[PDB]
Amino acid sequence: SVFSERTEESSAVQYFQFYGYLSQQQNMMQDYVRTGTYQRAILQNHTDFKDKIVLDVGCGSGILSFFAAQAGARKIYAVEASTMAQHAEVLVKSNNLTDRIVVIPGKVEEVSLPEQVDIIISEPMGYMLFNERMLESYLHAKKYLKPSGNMFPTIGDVHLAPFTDEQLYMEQFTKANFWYQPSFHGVDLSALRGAAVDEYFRQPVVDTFDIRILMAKSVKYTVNFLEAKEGDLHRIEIPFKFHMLHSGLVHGLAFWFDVAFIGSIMTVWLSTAPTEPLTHWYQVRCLFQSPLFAKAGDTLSGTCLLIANKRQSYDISIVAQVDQTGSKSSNLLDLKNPFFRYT
Amino acid sequence: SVFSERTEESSAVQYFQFYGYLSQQQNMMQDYVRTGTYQRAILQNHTDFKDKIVLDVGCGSGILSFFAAQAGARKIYAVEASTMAQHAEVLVKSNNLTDRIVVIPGKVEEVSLPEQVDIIISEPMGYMLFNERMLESYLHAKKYLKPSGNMFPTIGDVHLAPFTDEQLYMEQFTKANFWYQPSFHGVDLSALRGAAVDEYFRQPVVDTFDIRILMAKSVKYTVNFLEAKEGDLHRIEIPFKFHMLHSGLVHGLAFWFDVAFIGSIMTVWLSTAPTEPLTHWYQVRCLFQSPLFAKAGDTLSGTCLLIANKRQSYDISIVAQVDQTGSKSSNLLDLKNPFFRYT
Amino acid sequence: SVFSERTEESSAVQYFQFYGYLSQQQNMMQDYVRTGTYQRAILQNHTDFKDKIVLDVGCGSGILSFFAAQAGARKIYAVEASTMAQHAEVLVKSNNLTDRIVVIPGKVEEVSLPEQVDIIISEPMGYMLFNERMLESYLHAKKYLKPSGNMFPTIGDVHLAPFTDEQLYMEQFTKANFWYQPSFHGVDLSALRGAAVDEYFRQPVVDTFDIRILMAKSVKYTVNFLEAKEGDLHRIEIPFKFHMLHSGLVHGLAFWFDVAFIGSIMTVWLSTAPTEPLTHWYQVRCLFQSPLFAKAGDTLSGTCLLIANKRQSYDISIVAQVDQTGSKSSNLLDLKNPFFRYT
Amino acid sequence: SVFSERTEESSAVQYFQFYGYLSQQQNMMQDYVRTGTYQRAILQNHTDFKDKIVLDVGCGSGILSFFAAQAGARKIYAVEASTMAQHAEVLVKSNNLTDRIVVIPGKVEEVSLPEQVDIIISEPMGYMLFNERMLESYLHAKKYLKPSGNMFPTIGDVHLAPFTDEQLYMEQFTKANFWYQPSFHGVDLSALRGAAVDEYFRQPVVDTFDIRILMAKSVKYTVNFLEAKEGDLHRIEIPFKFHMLHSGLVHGLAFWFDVAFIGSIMTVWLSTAPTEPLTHWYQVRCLFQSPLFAKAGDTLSGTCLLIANKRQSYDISIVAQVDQTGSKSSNLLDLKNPFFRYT
Ligand SMILES: [N-]=[N+]=NCCCN(CC[C@H](N)C(=O)O)C[C@H]1O[C@@H](n2cnc3c(N)ncnc32)[C@H](O)[C@@H]1O
Ligand SMILES: [N-]=[N+]=NCCCN(CC[C@H](N)C(=O)O)C[C@H]1O[C@@H](n2cnc3c(N)ncnc32)[C@H](O)[C@@H]1O
Ligand SMILES: [N-]=[N+]=NCCCN(CC[C@H](N)C(=O)O)C[C@H]1O[C@@H](n2cnc3c(N)ncnc32)[C@H](O)[C@@H]1O
Ligand SMILES: [N-]=[N+]=NCCCN(CC[C@H](N)C(=O)O)C[C@H]1O[C@@H](n2cnc3c(N)ncnc32)[C@H](O)[C@@H]1O
Ligand code: NA
Repeated sequence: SVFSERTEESSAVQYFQFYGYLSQQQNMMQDYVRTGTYQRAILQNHTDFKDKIVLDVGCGSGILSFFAAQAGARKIYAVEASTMAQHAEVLVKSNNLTDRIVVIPGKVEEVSLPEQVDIIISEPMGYMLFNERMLESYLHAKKYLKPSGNMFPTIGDVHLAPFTDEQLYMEQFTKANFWYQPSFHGVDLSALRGAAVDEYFRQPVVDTFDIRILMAKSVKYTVNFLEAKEGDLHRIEIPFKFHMLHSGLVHGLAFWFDVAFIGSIMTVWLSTAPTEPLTHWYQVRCLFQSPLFAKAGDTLSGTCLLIANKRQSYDISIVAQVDQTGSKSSNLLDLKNPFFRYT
Repeated sequence: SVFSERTEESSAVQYFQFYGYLSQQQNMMQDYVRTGTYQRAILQNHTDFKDKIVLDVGCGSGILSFFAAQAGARKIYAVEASTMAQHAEVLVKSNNLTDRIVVIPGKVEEVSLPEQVDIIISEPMGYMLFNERMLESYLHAKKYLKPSGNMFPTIGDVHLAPFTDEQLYMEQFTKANFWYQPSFHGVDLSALRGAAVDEYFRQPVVDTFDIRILMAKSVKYTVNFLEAKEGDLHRIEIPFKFHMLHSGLVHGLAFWFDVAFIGSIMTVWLSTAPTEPLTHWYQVRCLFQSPLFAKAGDTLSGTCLLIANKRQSYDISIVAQVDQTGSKSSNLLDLKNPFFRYT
Repeated sequence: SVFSERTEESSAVQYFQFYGYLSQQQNMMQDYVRTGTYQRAILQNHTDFKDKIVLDVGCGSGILSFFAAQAGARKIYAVEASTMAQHAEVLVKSNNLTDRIVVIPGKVEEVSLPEQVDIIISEPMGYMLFNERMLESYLHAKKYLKPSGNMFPTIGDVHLAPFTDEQLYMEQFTKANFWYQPSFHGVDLSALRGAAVDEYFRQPVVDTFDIRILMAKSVKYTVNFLEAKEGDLHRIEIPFKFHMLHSGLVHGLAFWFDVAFIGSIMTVWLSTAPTEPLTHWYQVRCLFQSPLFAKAGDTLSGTCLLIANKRQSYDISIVAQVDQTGSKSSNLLDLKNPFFRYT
Repeated sequence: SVFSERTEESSAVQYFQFYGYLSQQQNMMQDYVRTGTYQRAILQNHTDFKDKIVLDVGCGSGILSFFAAQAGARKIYAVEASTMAQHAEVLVKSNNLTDRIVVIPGKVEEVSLPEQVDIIISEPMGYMLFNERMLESYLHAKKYLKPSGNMFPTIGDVHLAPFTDEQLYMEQFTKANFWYQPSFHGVDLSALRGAAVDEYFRQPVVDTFDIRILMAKSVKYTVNFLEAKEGDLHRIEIPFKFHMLHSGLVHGLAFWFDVAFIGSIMTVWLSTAPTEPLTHWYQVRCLFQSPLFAKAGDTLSGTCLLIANKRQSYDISIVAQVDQTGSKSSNLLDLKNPFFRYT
């Protein structure tokens, strides 16, 4: 299958074991912003669902399918690969919806659907939008979508912006300098200080922050799920040119994302921006190895390159330079192993 | 291989990826009780190491091998399966011990050692002692041990005792009660209330607690690492009979462990008991879905059964009953998925 | 008679037996807020009593009749159905008011009065205002009222507001959890877990609380005793629409009431609101079996339905929903069987 | 029926309504002394039950029947008059004992049982043992007992003892003196002070107390349930002659009771004495209207006469005199309406 070919079995087992727990589903369901915004998107666009055929990619507990049913859907195919599928089936029965919701256990890349659908719904967003690589399953599911079809969400925007945060930056060295001592219980650890530094800096930092640390207006990279193909997400190149609003040291790039549900009646937005109420996605920060000094009015230009790996994540390569000075910085990050800093 | 036959590949990959991070090594090394006690055990029994051949099973960063070198070992074979093996090599060179410490990358079940050894050292204890199933690698390594050889640690004691803690019980029930709702965003979840309770109550609670919650003197189960065989750890049956010292509700069983290093010069103990300074193992509690009432003087009897699974952990079945009343509680726990309650 | 047709004799016997005790009369008289506010209402409106004919419905000890006598009433007919009527007569004689207070033993629905009256006084309010169904006797007594006559109290307001109180909810669930035990002295009780939850949650909680647990401004339901008929109190339907001021879990609805004495000289209010000094009515809370999550700005809508029963009480049906999400809770309560939660 | 003839319906309705609540059943079941002692008496006398026919009078939840089943009874008839019978039926099914336990809804005086039984079990004791008058149903049930049959409990002992408690005695007047004021809000209440005193002294006090208030060895009145007739409980005359152990003022009589289960293997005692752990029966105290002074060694003689009434209770007539001084005191009390004073 397309899924097994892009994924190490080891990663997949862990991934679907994770989503097999009711507590994790609960975690997602109790994110009011997420769940409520999906419900609003679906219900306020009832004409996109009423008496339509629907596909729910990765239904988990099945909540989105129930929202589609509330909006009047004729038939909902709810596809789910973890054991949560058996729990979803139990809820479909106890809510008297077996004639309208059909739970299909398995991977959307491997199961068979009996008919084409009018609309696809899913919640495939991970950290930085792309983490977990579920967007590829979502786009893959388009093989079942009528030419007339719609996608909820319809588009996804990744926002990038430079930030300054001296304490976050210094924390890394404070942690790594544990290894810079000549006699830890009689052992000289210092030879591993460099490797410890590299490791800490390879971790994206998951948490939220005050918007005042942002030093320029964000740049946006848009994915149109109606047009995009799977292959488009294997290599993501995000060029950027920031016009600095404040003078100072840029310690890295902050990432967040929006998705939009573009229905017949209205467009509904779900945002994880630091200006918005907090979600279980928080925001993501990637540090530079070396901070860059920029004056207000200067331009910070470069590229963020995301390369998909078989651990259902991305290798992140960020290169930035201040155009007025030629000062340059790189970093390589592994999105699979983030540092959860939120307290 | 003996390891691959008892272990799911998915589990092993993740497992050895975890110990591949320097930050985790740092976490472990910075448990001063652990590191300091190991060093004390080794150095105060230096005559057990002087001019001897040593095997260090799962050396990680290599700290125990360095302690064995400090104690005068002639040769130390340091076996490690994760990528940490390459970092250990760097420390062996920068500490000028290439003539004494030999890092052999790989699983102890799969490598070949050039000679038999006088002593085996390792730190194979997980949560509740047995988690991670590293004790089996440790015992497996005995094929390289001379008939007169020693093992550090030499024995392990598991301690069990009944506790009362309404707040913990209620904290978990509060989480499970989510699945009781008859109309979460218009969806009836209650059909999964039973499944949710089961899941939450399958989580061992890892943290520390005040010793005043204990309702009887603890019971001891001892494993002698010098005499025990690998196969002995596939099924571990721990009988218990508590004489209740206080009247009240027993909400579950508390678990901790001691290990002893029995050297020629002296015996050194490493304890994770709640009467002792805290370690990174904390203590482990298993909750009952329904507490048992017992009066002072009553007897609380039963068995804690551990069955090894292929995810490098154990399925735990705890059965306890008040002998005078027949009030009985059975419980199932998944040691692989603990609730870390320390903040 | 109207009383016997709407009342089981079993309830009536116990009811008038209760009020036959001097200790209960004492308990009520020592509610200083009640007694003081009544005296103040009557004396500050002395012109509504001066040389008037008065009917006191359910005089008990006769205290209100004495207030009416102090205010200059020409004649007071004091109707009382319990044996307390003989004690009231003793007080009338020892206070030398035989020429102004006439005790009429019996039920107000059954006795015969020699003339029509200018004003009716009573204290017919029970828990949640309507409990004991004495308001119907009070309204029934209007058959004796001259066309322009007055009533003290004149109007009653029921106040409803949503509250959050995890502690109370978990206390009740904790009590119900007894019936969840799978081996109580060797007996499985869990088949009755559902019934136990229902029973416990059918109890209104009588007590006071901090006003900060309220999550929205209260809603008002008004009964005008001058206009209302008996039959109006057989089915009381109270619609509500709350605008949530705080985000959180709504565990139920809080109830209290105000009554107003609208006299010629001034209007005097008697309040049992939690913002006011405590009375023997306290306040009443009705728990949902499952709490509802609402965010600030959401609207919580529904109905509180009170159905009069033959046990001199009401069956309470509460249906509430968060309008933005469809999250819904229905609940049934037995006002006859309250849980008195005190010190 | 015998029950209907000795009980006014109102009392019966309230009475069986009371036991219709799971919370009340729970209250009784959670008395560990009571339930544990019954379980012990039954199980430790297993030869009295194994392969026998059993009648359980007023089974409530059915707990005693289950104990009889644990002990090996062949067939158990569980008679229960309140609605609790439907709940007992549910537990019989869910414990897979429908083949052994038959639930019979109704009063034991009114139902028809098919066969004679080898043993009758019940828990018919109320306050002062005799309150609620359920012992008469217990004795009535002997019409179904084989001539060689047994009764569990087999005997009941009521204990009487003189006490001194200045505070309690004084409390009565402190409460009654509320009425002794010439202007309670302008009303002279004093004419009712005498009636108020009389009322308070007619109430037995239910609570526990320190055994140091007891002034003599208790006197015992024994009822042998195997020999006794129903009619023996209509009028209970308890003569007493106390030998004073301490000098002081006797303010009244304290009451408690024991029951004994006399089986083939052993005799098991259940005690509600103040020297024993507290039960939900507490103890009962009845005041003298006038305290009696007694010297150590003096004799306090007289009679306690209990007269059964139609409210499923007793009128209590106590007459006492100090023989050496001729000092005499009496009181008459209504056991149906006790004053619950505990904490
Ligand atoms: N951070 N975050 N949230 C990330 C979203 C988590 N989750 C959403 C759950 C539910 N829709 C809800 O909104 O409540 C995704 C689910 O999709 C499943 N799933 C993943 N891939 C596949 C696949 N290829 N075929 C079938 N199913 C798959 C997973 O097992 C998950 O259960
Ligand atoms: N909680 N806790 N602490 C549990 C102990 C963690 N850890 C000890 C680390 C080291 N002592 C140090 O502190 O330096 C276990 C290590 O052994 C390795 N390891 C596991 N099994 C094998 C195997 N079969 N063959 C080779 N090596 C193996 C792992 O990779 C780890 O590196
Ligand atoms: N909760 N609360 N507080 C509510 C307290 C109510 N209580 C007020 C006592 C009096 N105001 C005082 O304070 O002195 C009611 C009395 O009216 C009598 N009464 C009830 N119904 C009838 C009836 N249909 N016909 C005649 N009399 C009746 C009862 O027997 C009581 O004695
Ligand atoms: N403790 N205590 N208080 C006194 C005991 C309360 N209760 C014990 C409950 C149960 N056995 C247990 O041990 O849990 C008595 C029950 O008997 C019933 N009952 C009363 N009289 C009759 C009658 N004449 N015919 C049928 N049944 C009757 C009542 O309805 C009660 O349910
Ligand atoms: Na030992």
